Amino acid sequence: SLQKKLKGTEDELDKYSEALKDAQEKLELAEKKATDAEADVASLNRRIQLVEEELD
Amino acid sequence: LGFTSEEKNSMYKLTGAIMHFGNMKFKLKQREEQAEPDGTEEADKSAYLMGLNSADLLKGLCHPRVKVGNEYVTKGQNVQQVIYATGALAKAVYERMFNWMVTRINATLET
Amino acid sequence: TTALVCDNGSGLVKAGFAGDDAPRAVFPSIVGRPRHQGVMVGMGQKDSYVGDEAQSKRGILTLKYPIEHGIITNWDDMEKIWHHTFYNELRVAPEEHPTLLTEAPLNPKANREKMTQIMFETFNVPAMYVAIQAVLSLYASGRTTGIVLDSGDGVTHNVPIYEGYALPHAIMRLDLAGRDLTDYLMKILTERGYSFVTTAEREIVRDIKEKLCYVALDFENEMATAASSSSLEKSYELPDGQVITIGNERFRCPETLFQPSFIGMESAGIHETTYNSIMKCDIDIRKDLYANNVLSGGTTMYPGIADRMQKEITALAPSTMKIKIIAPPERKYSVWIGGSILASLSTFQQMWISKQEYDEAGPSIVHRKCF
Ligand SMILES: Nc1ncnc2c1ncn2[C@@H]1O[C@H](COP(=O)(O)OP(=O)(O)O)[C@@H](O)[C@H]1O
Repeated sequence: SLQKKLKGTEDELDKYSEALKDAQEKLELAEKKATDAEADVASLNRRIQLVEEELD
Repeated sequence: LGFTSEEKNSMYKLTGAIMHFGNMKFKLKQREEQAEPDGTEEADKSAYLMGLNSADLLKGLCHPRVKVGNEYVTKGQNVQQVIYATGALAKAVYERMFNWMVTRINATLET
Repeated sequence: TTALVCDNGSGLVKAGFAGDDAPRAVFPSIVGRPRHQGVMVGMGQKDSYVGDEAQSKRGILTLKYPIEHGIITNWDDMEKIWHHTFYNELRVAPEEHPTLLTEAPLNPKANREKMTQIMFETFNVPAMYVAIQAVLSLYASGRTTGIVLDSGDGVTHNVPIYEGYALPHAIMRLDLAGRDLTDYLMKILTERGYSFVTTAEREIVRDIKEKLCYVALDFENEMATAASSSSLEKSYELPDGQVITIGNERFRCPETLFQPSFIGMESAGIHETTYNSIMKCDIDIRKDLYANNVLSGGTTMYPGIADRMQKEITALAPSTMKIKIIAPPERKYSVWIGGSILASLSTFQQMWISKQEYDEAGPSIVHRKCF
């Protein structure tokens, strides 16, 4: 009689696995984006200090 | 030829089962290297044709049992392994039906 | 012709033919001798029982293991074991079959040399080869890199391999295994009154261990759970009757693998020798090694040991790497499976030690590039 319990557990497990996969996908995406944006801002900031000493 | 209509019917349905083997779909598990089926409909219909249970055939494909001395232990499979096994099973059943058809032909011819 | 694959191990002999999916002869590596007098004349009883027969006659014999920690200590007993394996379980003539033997890393050299000498002089095989257990485990696992942790019954060892190259300076070997876990369980089972002292009650305790023990994912929380509840307490029925009830020592036994101080050893757990082997390897293969951490051998068969190992190694390694632990269901036979694969490889048929090579170069020919 516990087979329905087993099947329901399998279903919620599958749902949670899909959820985890989607969350990992969004995580790696946003992390690549944040790292790239930080690279750009650091580069251009150093460039700003260089053009500032240039102006000086 | 000497063989009945039911036998031609079984031949045709067996070939259709071989055809149904190809569309099976397997995925890796959650955080492991084990294969598990996601699509079950073609599995159900191929079992209903072949004369087996669908859950039982899926279990026999994902988890073979091998004999170690006097005990049986379950072997693990991934997607590539289960696909190679499916292909070999189909080739085997086809060639088997073919050889037996030739035996039936020779029995009809036999004097 | 076909080659035999005899995975001697230490506490379980596994033999078969090269090219099969599993061994066809798995029996304990014990030799028993009767300890009582024997009164019935005409019984014509033997003087020493080998293998699975000794486990039937347990109550009458003294069971001795001829292999302590990988190392063979009783050469006459081991020769009896091999004779039984060749003639009674497999039923083959060893003078027609090459034989592939296995050994653990970092054993004495006389072990391997005397093994070769026996296999050529006594059993008269045409060729032979001694292989390392971890390499064969990696063959059977389908990998070509990865750090393998082969916990048998005598020894535990890590052997990191990358692209088929083994890094010998990073090989670790620990002398804690299933036999020490059995002794620790015999010892801590006395807290509830059960006493197992005979050399044949050790087999009963080994059965209890196999059937009831498991690894806790967190040790203090399971300690508290057992102190409060009784939901983890299970029962077992001896060969005599009189069921015994096992409480929190279901998970205190295999916890010795992660806390070798329980049995008074100095060393560190398996989770920490694995990580130390990693950190002793190079810097640019550590990511692959973290991702390909392979388990094999009987002492890795506890429930929850993979999850525990992953939790520990994950807490040890840097937070930016995917740590993955490969634990097949046919772990216990991985060394034998890999040995069969290797001996069937057509490329391997030139790595055997032929009999003429031995006759001309002595038993020292074993440590050559066939090492
Ligand atoms: N399911 C299990 N759980 C825990 N320990 C086990 C299990 N199965 C076997 N063992 C232990 O494994 C040991 C045998 O390991 P094995 O792979 O045979 O090594 P070897 O071949 O070198 O003896 C035995 O001492 C036994 O206690």
